[PDB]
Amino acid sequence: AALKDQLIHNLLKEEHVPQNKITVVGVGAVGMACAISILMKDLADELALVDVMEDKLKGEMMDLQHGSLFLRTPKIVSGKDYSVTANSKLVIITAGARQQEGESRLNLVQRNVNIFKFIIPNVVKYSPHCKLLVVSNPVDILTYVAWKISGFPKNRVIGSGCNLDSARFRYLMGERLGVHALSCHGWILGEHGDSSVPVWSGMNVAGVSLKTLHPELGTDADKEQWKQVHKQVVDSAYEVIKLKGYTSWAIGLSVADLAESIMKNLRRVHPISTMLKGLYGIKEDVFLSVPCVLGQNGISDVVKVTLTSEEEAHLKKSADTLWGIQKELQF
Amino acid sequence: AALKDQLIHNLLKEEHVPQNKITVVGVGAVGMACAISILMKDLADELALVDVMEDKLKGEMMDLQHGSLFLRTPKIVSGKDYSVTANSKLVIITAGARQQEGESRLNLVQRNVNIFKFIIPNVVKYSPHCKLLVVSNPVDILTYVAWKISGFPKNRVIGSGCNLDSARFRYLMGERLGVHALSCHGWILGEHGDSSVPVWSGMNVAGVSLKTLHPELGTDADKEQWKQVHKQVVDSAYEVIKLKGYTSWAIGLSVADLAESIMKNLRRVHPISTMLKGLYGIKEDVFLSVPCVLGQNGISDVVKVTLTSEEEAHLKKSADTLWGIQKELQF
Amino acid sequence: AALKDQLIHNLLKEEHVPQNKITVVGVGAVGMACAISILMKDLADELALVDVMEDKLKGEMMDLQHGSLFLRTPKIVSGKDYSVTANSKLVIITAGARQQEGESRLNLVQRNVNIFKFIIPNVVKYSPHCKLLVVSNPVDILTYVAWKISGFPKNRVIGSGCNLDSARFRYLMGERLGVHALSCHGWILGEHGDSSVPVWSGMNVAGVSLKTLHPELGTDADKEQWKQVHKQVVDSAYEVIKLKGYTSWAIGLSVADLAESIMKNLRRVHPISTMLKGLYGIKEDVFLSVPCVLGQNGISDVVKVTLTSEEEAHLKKSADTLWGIQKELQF
Amino acid sequence: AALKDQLIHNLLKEEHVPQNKITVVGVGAVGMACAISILMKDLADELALVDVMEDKLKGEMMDLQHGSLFLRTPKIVSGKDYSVTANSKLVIITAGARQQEGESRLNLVQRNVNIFKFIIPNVVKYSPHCKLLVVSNPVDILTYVAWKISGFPKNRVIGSGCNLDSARFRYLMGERLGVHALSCHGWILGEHGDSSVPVWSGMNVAGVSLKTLHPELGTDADKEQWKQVHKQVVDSAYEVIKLKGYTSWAIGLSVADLAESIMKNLRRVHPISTMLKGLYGIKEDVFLSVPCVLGQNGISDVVKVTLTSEEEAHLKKSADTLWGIQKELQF
Repeated sequence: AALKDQLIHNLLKEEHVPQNKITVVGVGAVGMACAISILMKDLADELALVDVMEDKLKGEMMDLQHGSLFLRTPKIVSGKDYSVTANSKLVIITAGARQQEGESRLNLVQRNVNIFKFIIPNVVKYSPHCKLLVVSNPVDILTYVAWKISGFPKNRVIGSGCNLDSARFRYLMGERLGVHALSCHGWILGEHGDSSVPVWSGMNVAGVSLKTLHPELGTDADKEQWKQVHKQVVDSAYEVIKLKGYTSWAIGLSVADLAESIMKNLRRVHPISTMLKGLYGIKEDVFLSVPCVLGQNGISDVVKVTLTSEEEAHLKKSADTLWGIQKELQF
Repeated sequence: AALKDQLIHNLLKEEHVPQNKITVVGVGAVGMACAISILMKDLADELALVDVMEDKLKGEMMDLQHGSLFLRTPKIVSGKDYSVTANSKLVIITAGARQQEGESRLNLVQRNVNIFKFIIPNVVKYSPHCKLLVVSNPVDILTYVAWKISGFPKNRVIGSGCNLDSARFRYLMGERLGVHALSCHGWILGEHGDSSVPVWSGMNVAGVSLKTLHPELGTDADKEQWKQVHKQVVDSAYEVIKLKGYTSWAIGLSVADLAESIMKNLRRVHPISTMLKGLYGIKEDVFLSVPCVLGQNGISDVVKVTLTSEEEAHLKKSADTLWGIQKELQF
Repeated sequence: AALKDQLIHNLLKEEHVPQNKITVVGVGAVGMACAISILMKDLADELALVDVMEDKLKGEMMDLQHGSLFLRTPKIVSGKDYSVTANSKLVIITAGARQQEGESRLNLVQRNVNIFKFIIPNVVKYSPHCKLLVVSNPVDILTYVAWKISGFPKNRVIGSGCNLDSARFRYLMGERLGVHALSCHGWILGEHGDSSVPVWSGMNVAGVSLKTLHPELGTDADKEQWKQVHKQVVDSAYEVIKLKGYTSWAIGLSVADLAESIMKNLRRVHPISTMLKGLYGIKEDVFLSVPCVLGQNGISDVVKVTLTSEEEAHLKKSADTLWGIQKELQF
Repeated sequence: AALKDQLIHNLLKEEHVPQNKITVVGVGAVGMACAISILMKDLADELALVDVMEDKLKGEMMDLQHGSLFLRTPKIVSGKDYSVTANSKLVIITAGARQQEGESRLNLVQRNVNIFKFIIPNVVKYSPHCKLLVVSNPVDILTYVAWKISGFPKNRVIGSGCNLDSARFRYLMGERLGVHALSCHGWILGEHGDSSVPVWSGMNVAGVSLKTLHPELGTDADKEQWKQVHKQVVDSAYEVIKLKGYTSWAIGLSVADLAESIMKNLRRVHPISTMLKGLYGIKEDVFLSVPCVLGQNGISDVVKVTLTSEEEAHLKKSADTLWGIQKELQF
């Protein structure tokens, strides 16, 4: 009688346990940009979305599903119940608290802790073996928060950190020199924000050190003002937010690049945030960006970058500031 | 010497004539979804954005530019002046008023006609040889308006039409039958809107006609309610608008599918908006969706679908409705 | 004080188990076209090659490895010992004996059976959960042979069957009609070779049945001679071998498309060879091509195409011939 | 009442000039690896193949065409007559007699010059505005020969040079250090062959100079013997040929990466051979590999690498050797 049975003879029943699943938590502009970038790079065989507002969540799921003909990811699901996230290889956290006028730094972080106390145990319950990738800001502190609540080993808790900062730096270098960002090399490390560290000694094109060629590179009194290129990077989100209200596209592409290294076990090096105690002279439980080898087991190795005394002092001062906030948090 | 001159020896003075340029008009949610999809499919060597609000326009340009490292489109430009659009191969028009929750796309015509009076002459002035792809609603009427204003031959003026309607239909078919939309075949023709026509005789999997297998298909007297699948297609935009306020992702992917056929000269068949005088008993200059062969010179051929008496009458009345609106337009 | 230890601090020891591994058995021209096509479509995180000629095998492995910079498959391995194939999701069999001057079909099949008696138990020992895709000719008999030796359930033993035949048919359709093969639809079923069945009733563009428009379609006295298009398909490998010595590129692309459906769980429909007992009027353990739903567990469903008396009789005639040979084989 | 005319209504007569056409000259194993890699990267809207053997040419064309369903390059053509190559943007030269140990290098130059005296003028007749990419060996001499015969400006005549050599080097670096070749950086410059120059000062991971970390790098007294990695690179082609008879896959992927930079105007930096008179201390009309900015107008800029006195002297000795051969050629 039924059309499906007249057309199709079934040979095998339903044991659907996903094999290459990714979850995005939060369907704000950042989360949806991560989602569309992951879908157009064929990184997952199932995509799950979760957030607390049911109507926008279902509408975003339906909008993506209606494009299925043009994609190669056959299952897209969503819900406020974290059961929809079960058996994920990778869970990307973009949700957080909305900022309030006149609230202190410590109060903002604690409000995000209170949200993570609900999100993280739910994630761990349904995907006990996943990798966690935290994007929510302030990212170095909130990556620590996810690590603390989850109980996961440090190799499986990753912060997006300075990955986009470095991409922006390479684009701006490329604009100045007349070359693609792919062929400009340079690293921004440390705390994601106003105190990140541009490692001038490593900037190069085709292996030619820009500092040896132009020795005053990175000093304020440089007639070409290369120090203001780093200031442009730290101010980039501020300028884009003032023009269009928020940033989305670039972080979505940077996050999908990280997901590609994880899902395909590439062991590429990225400037991302990892638990740094015992390395680079740090003695507290803080997360900072260094060049990390990224693959299917998360962060397996760290590159030991040679830093000047000025550069080391910036990192150590960031570690002190982060721990000062973290030791006052209520878990 | 400058650092650039110490590092790089220039051998050639170049003139910037782009060879595969695409312009998106409008940086609303639809326009930006078209932009990110075209960028992630490597369809252009230069992308230009144009709209009337300068701050929002510059912010979106900067956000995309910040993702350059992850892309293979080396030049992204923008501006309110249409000189930034010069020498485009393809110009995609997405600006205009969008439907409220439960509003007919036909209720937008007077507002969007007035906007097209400014846009189309500016586009034609700076890219006299481009193809025009209209996405703004009502898309069938606005493609006619663009054709009249531009003076272009009809093969170069295309509406996105029912490409998305048919993609939605194939997705819903696949969900009912347990197969990917790629392997479900079926066509929605006519108005992109409430009077679209589902061609039941062409619906098939692996060449097996579903109507011959299940003769009740498409009638009210069908226990399985397949006629309601077309109603789901007609209601799709309304349901997503009710949940998130607008639609974006699916139309962006549908538009990128059309741009791929044009830029790569594929000569694939799509259900898109074209001038159908002389067809199905129509003697006025109305545009609506039929299956069209799409390539680098636009629409070169149309497939002549066999319709039932009921299907053809439904096309003819919808064409009369569109003409009733068109003949009263002032531009 | 090794350079690797000065540069990199190890944080994690790892016993690496790959998650999306593919093996190609046989590094002849067919096997290597499959390998390059799979590598350029980013379907696997590890590729293994196996063959009996040690030097040629190592040379092909090294040549592919030296392109790693341009790929996203981080590990390529090879060896005569099947331990290099352990934990594969998908194993593709292209090895076998070539047809001899003055030899029966029972004796050519037996020479290939003896090859499969060594290969298949080795594959099963190291990848007990894999799907098997047999490409070696005669493909329908050798897929039966692989199934019998492996002990696998029928859903995990797949023959490439008529998949390329149908792609060639769609290309030739497109050449005659002036449209891309993507927009021409048609199915070749049954036994891969001179006795395959072109299903004239399912051929269409945009859902328009060519048979209804052109009732002579599929008859000998057809002024347009469409039956000769099927004859061109069955002769194609023959014509290419006479021109260049062998065929490879098209089959490599066809096999990678099947691998994509499996690895991404797409549930697309393909005309491939499956154990057909109990369906289409067949009563014995034979494999023939029908439209099959293909995903991460292999063939889960079969489409039941409505066939004419003549069409059904062709399939029954093929099953009788195949079973007659199979019962004479020495396992 | 032909089927095509009942099915399709023509609206536009054919006048077709392709917009992104590529020609490959030579359908040996190298030429065909370039062809399949270019096809699987969607770089062209038309691909032409040309060579002197008509049967093999037609067989390779047919094999590729039969895979059209799986590709997005809609037109593939071939012939011995160079009219089939008309209006190419990029023409890739792979034909010639192959380098063989024991066969005089000076005699091979003479044999391949005469082949180019036939090929180059035929290419330029039909594509007067193309870029030339020379892959045939000896590559630095034959790029000069193509430049003299065509009369093209030097930016439009490019040799594949040391591009693959450097890719091989990065793979071998990655195997030693435990990271992907993408994250290992290093440059092989100069004359392609036994006298190429590995630039130890530019080798780095994440901007960390290996030479500063390990000052004996590249010296005979290096306990890890990294000089033997450069020897591995120069010997790689010969070792692969000894194992499987020829080399093809890696060069195909390397050539397709250069083709991507040209067709998409990327302005990425590659170590490829360019006319370097006036730079690096060279005064004669010679081509050697240096880091070159590559885009839609060929090579527009050159990076000036800081070299040691010994490295600088090696490049001069290579230039003297090349001009000694070139000074006796007649065009």
